Amino acid sequence: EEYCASAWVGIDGDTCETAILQTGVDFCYEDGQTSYDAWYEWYPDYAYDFSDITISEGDSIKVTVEATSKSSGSATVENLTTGQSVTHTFSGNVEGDLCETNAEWIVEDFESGDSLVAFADFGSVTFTNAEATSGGSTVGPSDATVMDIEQDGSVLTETSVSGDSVTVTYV
Amino acid sequence: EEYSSNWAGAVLIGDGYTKVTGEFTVPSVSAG
Repeated sequence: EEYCASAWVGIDGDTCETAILQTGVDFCYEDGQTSYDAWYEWYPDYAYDFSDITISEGDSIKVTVEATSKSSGSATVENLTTGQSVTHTFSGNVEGDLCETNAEWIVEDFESGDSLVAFADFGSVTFTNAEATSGGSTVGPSDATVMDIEQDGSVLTETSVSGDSVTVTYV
Repeated sequence: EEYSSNWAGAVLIGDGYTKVTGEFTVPSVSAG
């Protein structure tokens, strides 16, 4: 059986239903082996992989999404450990308009097959230098709404936030 | 907190967000 999880930053998707500009990394485990990949997505379009960047356990990754308008922007994944940086620019021609009402740092159990992918035990994921820009000013996650995963009567995560970080721990 | 079937983390609700960034270390994964 294969277990996975993803970590990403994004704009919209919670109270704004028409689009999500997001970028992140998937981590999967299957019979003594692991698989990692970086991807971008402007929902409702499909997620696409960044094929020119290598992701390994322990690497420091910096992810950023920027909106230049409600229908244009970019997604960037930088592997600080190796010095690699990739950016996908959405010049327009997108399938959904952003509302620009949600900014988030998320660890997700994504859909795959008939339901959600079996959820991997990732230990803990901490987003540092967690910042969102609104009206030209930067804000941290202090006043953010905290969310956790609960499936089949089982709480699978515990999340804690600080003035500049978000930590998600597997339960 | 708020529970969901698929998202865990922090969500800011407001207006005018044009950039979101974060830095993390790629975790060690095992069977859930």
